[PDB]
Amino acid sequence: HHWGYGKHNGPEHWHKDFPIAKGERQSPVDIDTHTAKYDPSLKPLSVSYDQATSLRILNNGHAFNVEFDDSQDKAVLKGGPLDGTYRLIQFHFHWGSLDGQGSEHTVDKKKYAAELHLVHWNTKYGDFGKAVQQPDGLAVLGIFLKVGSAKPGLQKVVDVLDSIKTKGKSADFTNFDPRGLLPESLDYWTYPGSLTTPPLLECVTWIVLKEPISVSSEQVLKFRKLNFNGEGEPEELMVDNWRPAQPLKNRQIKASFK
Ligand SMILES: NS(=O)(=O)NCc1csc2ccccc12
Ligand SMILES: [Zn+2]
Repeated sequence: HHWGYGKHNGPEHWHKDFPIAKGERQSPVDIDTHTAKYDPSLKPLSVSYDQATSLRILNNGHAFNVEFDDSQDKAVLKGGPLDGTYRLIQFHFHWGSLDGQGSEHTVDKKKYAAELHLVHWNTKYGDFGKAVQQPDGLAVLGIFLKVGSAKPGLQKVVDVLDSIKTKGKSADFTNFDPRGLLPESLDYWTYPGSLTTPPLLECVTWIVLKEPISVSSEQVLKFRKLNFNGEGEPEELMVDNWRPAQPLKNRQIKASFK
């Protein structure tokens, strides 16, 4: 009986095994655009994914992860609210059963069809495991997805999902360039938060881009063909794998733009 997104093991149940679920800096949160304040101390955001090396894609029973080789200083995120260099380790998405829902963060309560999370760990900590024991160990770049025109840079991901339909399946996935998933603008909101899935560790500096990327209905429909279950088990479509907005508590969301 482990965590998931169903009625009996979903978000409202996680606190039992992970008490920090009711913590002081949980994610995601609703981004009240009028309450967010422009911050002049933020440095320009720098996303350097030119040397990124993807290795494989995996269905972990919650979402699918595109993992990268982070043994060297390649794909890195720095600047903005970040001090130092954060290295890309993997990315995944959260999506809904319908286009009207799916994202984790919301903007003035508006839910997008999906949300992309590019996960990075602070290199000052040596590795991902050590980073998640720190208050500033991680940086997650979140990007909203809306349904409209297709996103060319996403098709390669969409086309390999058939090979990892069920929990536990993985497939080689080299030479994928994550630059093809970024919107034109890097304007963003930032705040201190947590991982949105158990263990819900509060080690994240969130950077959520204001501009969403457009993906086609056909592309997101394929996300919804994935399974939460493993091979040979009853089919439970992988949809609505998002956690709802959590209490902002003692936090301020800062904007990189005016
Ligand atoms: N949705 S999320 O990125 O906030 N958390 C998802 C996640 C990324 S790396 C990692 C490692 C262990 C458990 C969960 C996770
Ligand atoms: Zn996520």
